[PDB]
Amino acid sequence: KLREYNESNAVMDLVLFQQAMEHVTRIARIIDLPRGNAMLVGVGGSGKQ
Amino acid sequence: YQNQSKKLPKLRDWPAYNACRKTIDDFLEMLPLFQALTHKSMRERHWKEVMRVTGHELNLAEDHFKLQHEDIEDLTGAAVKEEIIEVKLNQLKADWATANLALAEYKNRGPVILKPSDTSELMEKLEESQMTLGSMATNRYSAPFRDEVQAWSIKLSTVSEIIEQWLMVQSMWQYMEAVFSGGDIVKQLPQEAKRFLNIDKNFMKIVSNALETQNVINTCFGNELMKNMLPHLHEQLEMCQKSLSAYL
Amino acid sequence: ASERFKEAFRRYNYTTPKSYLELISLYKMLLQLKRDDLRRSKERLENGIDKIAQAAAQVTDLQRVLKDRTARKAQMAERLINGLSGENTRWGAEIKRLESLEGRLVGDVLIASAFVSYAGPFNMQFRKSLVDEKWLPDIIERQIPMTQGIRPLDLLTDDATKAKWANEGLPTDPLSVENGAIMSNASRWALMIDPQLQGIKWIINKETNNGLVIIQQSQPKYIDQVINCIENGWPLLIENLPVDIDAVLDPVIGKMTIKKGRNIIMKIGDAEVQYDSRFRLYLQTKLSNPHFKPEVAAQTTLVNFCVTEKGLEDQLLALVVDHERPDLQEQAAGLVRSLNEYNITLVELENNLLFNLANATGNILENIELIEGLEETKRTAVEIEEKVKLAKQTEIQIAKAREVYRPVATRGSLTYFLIDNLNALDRVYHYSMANFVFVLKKGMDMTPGGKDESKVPLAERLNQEVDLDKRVELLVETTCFVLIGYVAQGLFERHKLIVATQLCMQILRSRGELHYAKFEYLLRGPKVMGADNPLHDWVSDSVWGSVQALKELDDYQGLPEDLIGSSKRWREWMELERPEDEPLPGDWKRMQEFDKLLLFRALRPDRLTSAMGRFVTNMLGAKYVTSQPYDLERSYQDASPGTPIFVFLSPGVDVAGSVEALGKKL
Amino acid sequence: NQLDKKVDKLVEGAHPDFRLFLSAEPPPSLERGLPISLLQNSIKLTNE
Repeated sequence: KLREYNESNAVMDLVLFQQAMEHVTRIARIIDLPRGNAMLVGVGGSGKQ
Repeated sequence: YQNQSKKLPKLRDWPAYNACRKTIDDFLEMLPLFQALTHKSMRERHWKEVMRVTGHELNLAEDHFKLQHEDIEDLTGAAVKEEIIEVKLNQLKADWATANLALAEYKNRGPVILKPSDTSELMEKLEESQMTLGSMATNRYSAPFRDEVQAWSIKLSTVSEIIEQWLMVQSMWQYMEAVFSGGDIVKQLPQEAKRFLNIDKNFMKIVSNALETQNVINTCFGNELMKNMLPHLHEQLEMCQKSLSAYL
Repeated sequence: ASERFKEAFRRYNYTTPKSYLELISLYKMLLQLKRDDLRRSKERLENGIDKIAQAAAQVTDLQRVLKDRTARKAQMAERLINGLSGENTRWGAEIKRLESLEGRLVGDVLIASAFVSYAGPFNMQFRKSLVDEKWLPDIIERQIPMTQGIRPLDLLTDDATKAKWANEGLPTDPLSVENGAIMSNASRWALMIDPQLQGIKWIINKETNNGLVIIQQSQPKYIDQVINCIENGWPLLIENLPVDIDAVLDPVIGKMTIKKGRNIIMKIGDAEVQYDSRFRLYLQTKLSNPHFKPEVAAQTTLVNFCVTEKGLEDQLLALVVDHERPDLQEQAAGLVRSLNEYNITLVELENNLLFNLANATGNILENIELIEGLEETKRTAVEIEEKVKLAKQTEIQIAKAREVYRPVATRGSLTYFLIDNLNALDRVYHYSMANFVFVLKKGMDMTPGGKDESKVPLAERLNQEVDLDKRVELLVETTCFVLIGYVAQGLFERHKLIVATQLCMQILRSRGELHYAKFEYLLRGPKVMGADNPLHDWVSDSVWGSVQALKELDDYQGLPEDLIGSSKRWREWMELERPEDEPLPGDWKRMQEFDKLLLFRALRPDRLTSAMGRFVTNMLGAKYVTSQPYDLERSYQDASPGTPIFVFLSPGVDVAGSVEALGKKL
Repeated sequence: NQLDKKVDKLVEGAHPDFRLFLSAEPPPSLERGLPISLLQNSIKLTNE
């Protein structure tokens, strides 16, 4: 389903590196939360989008 | 040689025998070519030799033997002298890349202070090598190496003088250290005693910039020893001791 | 590198994936392009090979058949076959060059890609340290095929191309030519930090006739003329974009996000419908130290162009070199841009012989336009042979002259950097870098010791020694001398000695230093708590503390010894006695040999000031604070109208009538 | 700017006998005044 987020909002691209998916899985835990503020603190220009 | 070795028993009419004379003509100038192809001569000097011996047949970087093979011998002598001074500079630069230190720890707090080393070794290894440098300066064949000699000689002289001034600083700093070790040595002029802390810290920084800088040349050139704090500490040494004697 | 840079120089870089992706992009660009270039080179010799083979086969058939007319047949056959050989030789030779380059391509283009991609945001030193001492060693380690005598600077541009570039106002330091190659292959085009106009100069001399739409972020039409350049391919010149923060240009010119980058655009297009940019933009930032957000800086690139000591030194050094070695200069300049037709001639006469072959197609001893087209194609080789070696020896002379004038030009450059930072104080001294270099040309050029002109208002000049060593050690001084002279034309005598003090300080800092021990004493106030040892007319009570503080200095700690010793004379001195030639007797000043500055700083102000004057005059001649003769003609009509004439007015004086009479005098 | 912006080309295209003369008391060196580019490229004089 790579295309499905490759067809998503203004990307700040990172294609798969292990740590990225580990963060994504943490968030996939976190998203199911009221006020689900996953505050992705890091440097801009990198991968958050 | 094998070719010639069997012309020895043969002997007949001279117009045939001409091959013997040409064969032996090859060897006599072969040995200068032997030396010329000894890599010890750098090929620019050999290039000038080509310019002189009429070996213009070797103006090509490729020197096939049809092209390869009086004036030759003297130029090969200059190439040998080239080699000799190369040898003279080799162990110098190599060994002074292998410069190393010796820091005997002082009694209190065990700071490794340079006193198996400020023995005459680190100065005389510089100085006899410097006389060798002066000799090769008077040797007509260090001419390219003359500027390596200049740079080295300056480094060695600076390093030796730094060792001398630093050991005087270290000696009187030890004396005041052996005077201001602590306690009741402070009850009259804390004026002098307050600087003792930071100047002992300075001695520590020198112990460091000798510890990490494990090359004598690059210890003298080491961090903050290419920085004349040694004269300042030297003034600190001289000032307090006369007041101590006055109170004495 | 970004770390120790930013925590060395306050300028801030922020890394991103998109940079690593950018490097992928750029490498893939260059590798594929070079492969295509070598391909489209290769065909030529290849094709002619076949016809050579066929013709040679046919002639060999002739001779095998043969076993007076036959003798002449043979002579044409010999010259033909020798020519055919000598042609196809360099053919296969060039092809094997092409494939050797093919082999080296991967690694060499890797080095060039990293080089030109990210070498921009850092200083020369950082650039060298990064590339040549991490990545080139790392390419030695992994040993990707590549040639190690690599200069990627000569991988985006050529000595002819750069020759035009410098001719179009590219400055001569490696920095400028590197940045020029960078923008000649930039792909997020780098922000050109040029607070000295020189990049703007090279752009406008080089990159204008396309229609250079120069404009700043001050209007909404700015977007519309961006669309105009989209529709027109125009070079849009930005002047200092980072005068604000704006939020529409990133889609326009950002080349937003990269993965492997095989997809960059630089000009007008067909499938382009958004119309963001269809032209190759130029930018010129006059701010020496911009700042941007890590998000903001992420989408576009950056490159240094702030003038430094060595860069200015190199520009002006080139000026003095080709000013005093113009002959080899012009030899080089003519040959480097005539090599184009030199090569075109031989390759094209080769092509003519090739088409003579194409007209053979069935005759060899009878298609004799081949022999004619063969002979000239042969000795057209002779044209290019001596050019390369003459170029190399000329470059040797250029490096030689570079280093010869390097001390002289470095001293003058030093003095420039001085007056540059000295312009921090404002109206007492503001000249232009152009006006500066004009004074520079005054110092080197109208140097009556550089010439023989003894009939000048300049007798400090040799006036009789056009010889270049006397010219070296004269003009080296004439430059800085006319410098301080015309600088003094706007200076006050109130501050000329201030100028002298730091001039001598920075001159010695060039040829040594006054240590932060000594110099930071010289600055920070000379007083600690008082010492009762000076007693008491030896030294004043505040000066007691001054001496006490100075009794810590390794060059100055011996003071109380001196007090007790010559108590007589030191009592004499600070009882308000003022000898001035030998104010204090040099006994202690050879017992100290002090640095001319620190002693009276603890002790004696008036003699300190007179000593600053004396010392400067020792270094710099008596004429430092000696005031300007208020000229009317020379220092005004020595210069151009293009530098207008203005005057600072002291109260109660007018030159208007003096200007009038000046007119009537001329 | 309303005279120097012209100067930057006109006196560079000026007939080579054009001698333009300006005069001003300098106000305090940090109090409100004149841009630098004015006298970066002009001839100056001190008086006492």
